[PDB]
Amino acid sequence: AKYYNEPCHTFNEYLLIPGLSTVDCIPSNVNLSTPLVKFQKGQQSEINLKIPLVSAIMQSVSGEKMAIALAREGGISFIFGSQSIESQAAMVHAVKNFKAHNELVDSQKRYLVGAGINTRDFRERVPALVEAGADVLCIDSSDGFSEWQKITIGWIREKYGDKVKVGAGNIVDGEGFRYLADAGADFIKIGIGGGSREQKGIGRGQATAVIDVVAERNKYFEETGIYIPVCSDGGIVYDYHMTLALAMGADFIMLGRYFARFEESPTRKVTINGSVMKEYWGEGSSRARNWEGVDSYVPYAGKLKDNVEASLNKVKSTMCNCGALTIPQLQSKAKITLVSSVSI
Amino acid sequence: AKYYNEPCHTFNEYLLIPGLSTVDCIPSNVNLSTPLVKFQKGQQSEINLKIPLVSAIMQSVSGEKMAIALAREGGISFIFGSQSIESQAAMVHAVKNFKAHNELVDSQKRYLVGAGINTRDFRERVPALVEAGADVLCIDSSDGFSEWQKITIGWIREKYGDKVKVGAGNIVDGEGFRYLADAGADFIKIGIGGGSREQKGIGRGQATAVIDVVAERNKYFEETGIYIPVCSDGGIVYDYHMTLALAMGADFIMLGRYFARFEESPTRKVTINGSVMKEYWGEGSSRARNWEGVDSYVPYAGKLKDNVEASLNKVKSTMCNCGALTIPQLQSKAKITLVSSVSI
Amino acid sequence: AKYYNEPCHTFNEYLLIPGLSTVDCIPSNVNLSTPLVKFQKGQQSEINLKIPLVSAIMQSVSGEKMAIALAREGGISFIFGSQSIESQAAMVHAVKNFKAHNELVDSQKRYLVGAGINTRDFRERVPALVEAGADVLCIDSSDGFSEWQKITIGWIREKYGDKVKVGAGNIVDGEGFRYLADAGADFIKIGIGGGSREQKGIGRGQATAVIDVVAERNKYFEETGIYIPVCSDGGIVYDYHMTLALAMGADFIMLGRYFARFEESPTRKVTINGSVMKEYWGEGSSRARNWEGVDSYVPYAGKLKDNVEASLNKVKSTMCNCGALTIPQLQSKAKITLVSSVSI
Amino acid sequence: AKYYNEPCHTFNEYLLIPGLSTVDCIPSNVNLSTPLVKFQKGQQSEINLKIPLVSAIMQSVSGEKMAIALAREGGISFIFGSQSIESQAAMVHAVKNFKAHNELVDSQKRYLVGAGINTRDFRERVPALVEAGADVLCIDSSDGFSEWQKITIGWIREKYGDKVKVGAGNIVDGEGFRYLADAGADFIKIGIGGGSREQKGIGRGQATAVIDVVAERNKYFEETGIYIPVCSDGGIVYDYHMTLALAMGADFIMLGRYFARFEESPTRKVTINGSVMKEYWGEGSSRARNWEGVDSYVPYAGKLKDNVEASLNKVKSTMCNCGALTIPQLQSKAKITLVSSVSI
Ligand SMILES: NC(=O)c1ccc[n+]([C@@H]2O[C@H](COP(=O)([O-])OP(=O)(O)OC[C@@H]3O[C@H](n4cnc5c(N)ncnc54)[C@H](O)[C@@H]3O)[C@@H](O)[C@H]2O)c1
Ligand SMILES: NC(=O)c1ccc[n+]([C@@H]2O[C@H](COP(=O)([O-])OP(=O)(O)OC[C@@H]3O[C@H](n4cnc5c(N)ncnc54)[C@H](O)[C@@H]3O)[C@@H](O)[C@H]2O)c1
Ligand SMILES: NC(=O)c1ccc[n+]([C@@H]2O[C@H](COP(=O)([O-])OP(=O)(O)OC[C@@H]3O[C@H](n4cnc5c(N)ncnc54)[C@H](O)[C@@H]3O)[C@@H](O)[C@H]2O)c1
Ligand SMILES: NC(=O)c1ccc[n+]([C@@H]2O[C@H](COP(=O)([O-])OP(=O)(O)OC[C@@H]3O[C@H](n4cnc5c(N)ncnc54)[C@H](O)[C@@H]3O)[C@@H](O)[C@H]2O)c1
Ligand SMILES: O=c1[nH]c(=O)c2[nH+]cn([C@@H]3O[C@H](COP(=O)(O)O)[C@@H](O)[C@H]3O)c2[nH]1
Ligand SMILES: O=c1[nH]c(=O)c2[nH+]cn([C@@H]3O[C@H](COP(=O)(O)O)[C@@H](O)[C@H]3O)c2[nH]1
Ligand SMILES: O=c1[nH]c(=O)c2[nH+]cn([C@@H]3O[C@H](COP(=O)(O)O)[C@@H](O)[C@H]3O)c2[nH]1
Ligand SMILES: O=c1[nH]c(=O)c2[nH+]cn([C@@H]3O[C@H](COP(=O)(O)O)[C@@H](O)[C@H]3O)c2[nH]1
Ligand SMILES: [K+]
Ligand SMILES: [K+]
Ligand SMILES: [K+]
Ligand SMILES: [K+]
Repeated sequence: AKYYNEPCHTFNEYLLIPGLSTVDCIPSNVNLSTPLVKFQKGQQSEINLKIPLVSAIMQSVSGEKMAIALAREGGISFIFGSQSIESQAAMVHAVKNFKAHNELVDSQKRYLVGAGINTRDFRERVPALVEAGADVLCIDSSDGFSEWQKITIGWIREKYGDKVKVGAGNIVDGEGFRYLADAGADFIKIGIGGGSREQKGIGRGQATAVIDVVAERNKYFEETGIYIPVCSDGGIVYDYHMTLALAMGADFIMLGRYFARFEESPTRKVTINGSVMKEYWGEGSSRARNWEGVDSYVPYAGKLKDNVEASLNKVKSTMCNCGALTIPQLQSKAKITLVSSVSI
Repeated sequence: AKYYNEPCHTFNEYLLIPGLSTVDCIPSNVNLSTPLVKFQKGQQSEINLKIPLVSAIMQSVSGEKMAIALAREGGISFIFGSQSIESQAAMVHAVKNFKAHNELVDSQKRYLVGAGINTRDFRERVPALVEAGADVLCIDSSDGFSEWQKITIGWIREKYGDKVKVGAGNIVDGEGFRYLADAGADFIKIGIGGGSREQKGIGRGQATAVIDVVAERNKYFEETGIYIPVCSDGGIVYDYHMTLALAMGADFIMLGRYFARFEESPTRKVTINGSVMKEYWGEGSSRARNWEGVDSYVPYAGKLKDNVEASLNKVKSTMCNCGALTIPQLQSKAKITLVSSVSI
Repeated sequence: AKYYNEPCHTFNEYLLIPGLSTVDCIPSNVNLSTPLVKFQKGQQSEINLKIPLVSAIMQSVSGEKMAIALAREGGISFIFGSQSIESQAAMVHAVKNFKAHNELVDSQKRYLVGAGINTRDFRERVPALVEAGADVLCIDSSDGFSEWQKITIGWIREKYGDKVKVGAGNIVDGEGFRYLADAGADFIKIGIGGGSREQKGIGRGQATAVIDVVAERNKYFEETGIYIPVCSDGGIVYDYHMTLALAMGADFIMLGRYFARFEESPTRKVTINGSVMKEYWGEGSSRARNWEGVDSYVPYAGKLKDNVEASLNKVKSTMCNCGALTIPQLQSKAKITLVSSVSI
Repeated sequence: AKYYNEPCHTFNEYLLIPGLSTVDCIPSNVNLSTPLVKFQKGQQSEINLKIPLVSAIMQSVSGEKMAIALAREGGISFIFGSQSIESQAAMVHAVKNFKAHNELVDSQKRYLVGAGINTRDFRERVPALVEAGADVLCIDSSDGFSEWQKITIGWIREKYGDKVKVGAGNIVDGEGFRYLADAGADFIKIGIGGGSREQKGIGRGQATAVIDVVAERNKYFEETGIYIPVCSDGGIVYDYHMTLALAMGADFIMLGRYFARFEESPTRKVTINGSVMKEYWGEGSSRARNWEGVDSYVPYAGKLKDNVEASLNKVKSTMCNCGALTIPQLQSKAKITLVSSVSI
């Protein structure tokens, strides 16, 4: 077997050491724009998020209202694919035709929206999603280091060329990244065993996963001239974990629990002895996938807007402490230290 | 004294990083066959388990019903030797004559069964066990790095040559493995201070023990052409620990607590305030060895079959995530990372 | 991004290994004097504390009574600047005119006192503080690696030259130290995420911060001939942490919680079911800064004098165990070992 | 300051890996004899304990009955010196004249006994102790790396030459050992911050302390031909810690809590709601030193004999697992591994 020189680590094991903060770095001047899909050196991504946050491909988080609410703030949602092709396409269509400063929209001023797909019924689901107006797709899987994903991306390329964007994942190392990059993925999702590994035994600390995949992505860019955006998926407990994920190289972040707490999540608001909660279950739980996970409750946080703006104001503030006015500048200037077990 | 460069680790400190999963790796195509006794390069083992699980040499787990139930699933039990020679031989005989797709049987279609022996009364116990039809024997001891075991194996060779198979142990390092290999053991058992060390002070994290013994076993194979199967004994808390043990090099796994929970274990089923439990005590407890351990209760799990098949389906699934269709392929392709203290 | 070879550590992870204790090292012969402001090689600091303790720039700790009580023992307080320029100046004036063996005083026998300033209204606050008689100033900020601080120090130099002393901070690495040193700081404060980091994600274990800044300060001294005193600010839970901070290179220590417990702190004494407590809130809490922190209670300790003398007697005693009669000798002879996670 | 490459560790962080156990290593054949005082290469120590255990120099453990009871088993007690010279001498005399297979006695068949002394009134205490018949003395101090101890040993040599044996300590590193060795100590005691460091901040994990001091002691032996026995003092929680301490190089072990639990300890037996306890307080507690420590209760264990024999049977058993029939052989053959934080 193959072993590693160092153990893997989670976001909770890191802290950022401040860099020079210039008089021009104030939160309001921080640009949180970020590329969503791959492009060649020298060019810009065809799709850029206004904020580096995307909602998880889950029944309990990415519904119509979520997609609309997040797009309004500059991010994008990936309508869950764990439902009929007709239902998902309908949700996508509803978001695209809803309108009939930081909002994420297309050339027709319609909100952007994503849609998750699986490596099984894509020959029928994809066309339906494209026709419905889906701006981007993403293969939804825990272990994306699979030939099934290569086959799915290949089919999409054969039928649509590079006109249909498709993210792939999840992977946690350079080999997995490399495989999906060569297969043609527009963006690669990072993360196995991090979300809200102690059942199947597969996974890797999210921080180590991001750091290693990013190094491979950069190596890949230097070899091919192709920059593939990567997504840190899961493992984000606190707002500062967002800044860490971005500083370590992730272009954007996918979150489930974070968004499930909002009024716009498609789950029922339930009051548990004085506390308003919201339902939240994984796609691997028996409660789903029947149209690897648990079924629980998250504290109600109110509307997405206020929470997202508060979280991002914190990120912007921290970025200025690190002397960065943009995500790429943060990824370049960030000083990241591991913290001792005892300190935690 | 002799010290080591790194501290030892337990199974709980590791995770598997996925490898390429091909379209042909589906759980139903995973072969869990594994060698039980030593053979030379180029040949096959005279005895191959259908599944890599064997029940512990304990009064509270390996009785007749257990031996039969496990053999039916492809594994083998080692009837405890902590009883009279006549009683143990009778149990062995009963299993061999019980019948008067994955079942483990001999050329006469009789279920395979093992029997534990000690380094004291073997001159009388062994012949009785051989006559009773025992398919394989195993010296039952915590510290197998002993001249007493060399003497026992030597006596068996002198009287039966290589016609009677005998496992030895336990050891936790290359030196101990080497000593039992040269003594003639057919398979070497790994593990001291792991089962369900804080009393005598001897032992080693199971993971480190397996990894180090396996490296020595491989070195030994390259030097002599003799492949000696090794058994990871104890320290398995969760199903994924099985996959880890196998990925690290163990050919098969010995378990006590895991099997004690089943209806077929020879212990009394007791109800403790709404919970059906089963008795489970170590061979080192005063409750035994009078014909180093504790006496407790384990939650009732039902019949062996359903539990074993569920556990192995998980192992098979994980093996496919690692791109392996067989145990040897898993041992070759597995990517194993240590996890930080804080992550746990 | 930039990463580090080792994780950071806190004071709790260290212990001092005794050195040779000579017959002349008795507690009463230990000199705790220490430089407060920078000087060139070969000279003495214009301001030397009698004891290496200074009270934090906080509303809940450094008021008039505190400043007087601490100065009487040989230390100095930094009257909080989170109040009107007129109020702070009045407090400073009151301390300077209060008197109208180890007391810290000026040539006119008046108690020494410090005052915190911010990088915003200093053009008006500073002159008022100088006129009021403030002996030293200190820019109060969490992230002192800022151009705003360079600008503030520069303004002070342009108007007062080196006649007005001003400390700066906080920083946690060599780069931050270097930046404030070149900007002209008279002393640099160390510490971010240590006080009584899990919200913004910035910081560093106090021990690592002190050790690294001190090495840079020493390197800086060798290159320029300028010795800049450094202050370990926050992260001191137990008395022995003081000895550690000093042994690691800090010239003096800034504390908040420690002094807030005293009768002389400006907070209300409140009895909570049999226990007399005192209020203590951070400057980052909403409870302040409205003229990043929590609002709590600390156990009443009585008058500053008895507590400070008890704490320092312990430090002196430990210094003798290390064979040191002075802080510089301690910094030179101290043997400091990290302790394992498990030992704690 | 001086730092170290690795953090220090405690006994709880180690385990012994078995070595070859020969047919001749049975517990009853294990020799636990060990040297108490220094000798030159090629010779034997003038005083050899029958068992490697000595009771602590404490008011709550080493009284007359303890000294007699331990000597009967082969060990020796050090009558506490924290009492009047007349009282201590009387206790020593009482043990020497008490009798007016493994017992530790002199040429006149009288039980051996030790006595603690301080670096203050030794000019009067020592002569009284020698006249009373004390077989060995030991300077009782937490930080023995002191000129006061050198002065005390020097005075003893000047007046008695090498006819009066005196142990010194405590130290935790090679430098401290070296200093007391050159000063003339007959045996050096190891241990600061281990007994039943979080107050003064000085100390070192007991295991690291023993390992480092032993390496220096061996280096010293090779340079001078003088073998100085070392004593692991404190930090022993479980019986197996004894085996570890000996395996790491300690010739003998000093214990307080362990012996305080016995009927023969000089403390009052008190019943606390169904549990018979015994008082146990440190020499640094206010409860003493008035003729750094806590005052507590330890569970009653009964008479010393049965407990000591049970503890040593375990040590002997473990020694055989390591292939050792004697302590020196154990120190030579022991395989000691550090254990991960998580494993504990
Ligand atoms: N990130 C994690 O750690 C994690 C863990 C568990 C579950 N999940 C989530 O649960 C949901 C399902 O994930 P998943 O990976 O278990 O589902 P998946 O569809 O990606 O799983 C594919 C695996 O390959 C098999 N297979 C056999 N033939 C196949 C074919 N023709 N095409 C594709 N696969 C074939 C099975 O489908 C098996 O599920 C997702 O939302 C995923 O994110 C995530
Ligand atoms: N794996 C562990 O960590 C662990 C720990 C404690 C107990 N156990 C279990 O307890 C049971 C007993 O194990 P054990 O090792 O204590 O028993 P064992 O029979 O292997 O022990 C042999 C040891 O050598 C001695 N000895 C002296 N003469 C001997 C002779 N002629 N032949 C053999 N030994 C001689 C004693 O028997 C002593 O018990 C086993 O089932 C074992 O698995 C396991
Ligand atoms: N040490 C720590 O870890 C920590 C953490 C949080 C808060 N605090 C305390 O809270 C109090 C406030 O600290 P702070 O650093 O948040 O306040 P600060 O005044 O030092 O913060 C300056 C930051 O730059 C911005 N800025 C924009 N224009 C500016 C200008 N012209 N001049 C200066 N800054 C400008 C904002 O003021 C922003 O607060 C202090 O007492 C500080 O010690 C300490
Ligand atoms: N091992 C530990 O970690 C630890 C910690 C605290 C206390 N203790 C115990 O408490 C008891 C007292 O230990 P201690 O070291 O505090 O006492 P000690 O007598 O060894 O201490 C000597 C120190 O030097 C000073 N000194 C000044 N003049 C002196 C002189 N002329 N001679 C000697 N010392 C002079 C003081 O006495 C001061 O106590 C002992 O039993 C000791 O084992 C042990
Ligand atoms: O172990 C898992 N069991 C599940 O049932 C499950 N469902 C989703 N996911 C994955 O978790 C991400 C969301 O994580 P957070 O809630 O931590 O943001 C998601 O974006 C997915 O990557 C699962 N992981
Ligand atoms: O410390 C011990 N004290 C005992 O009394 C004892 N009895 C058995 N064994 C050993 O433990 C293995 C079973 O472990 P699990 O329950 O963890 O599967 C078994 O297979 C044995 O190796 C003991 N170990
Ligand atoms: O995280 C923080 N939030 C706050 O609100 C805050 N207020 C003060 N400080 C800083 O803490 C130091 C005092 O710490 P102690 O109480 O630990 O001595 C002080 O000297 C400051 O450096 C803060 N840090
Ligand atoms: O920190 C301490 N405060 C005290 O008051 C104290 N009194 C004794 N000792 C030392 O501890 C040893 C006994 O330890 P155990 O109870 O762990 O065997 C003893 O042998 C001494 O080395 C003290 N250490
Ligand atoms: K900064
Ligand atoms: K895979
Ligand atoms: K000393
Ligand atoms: K052995």
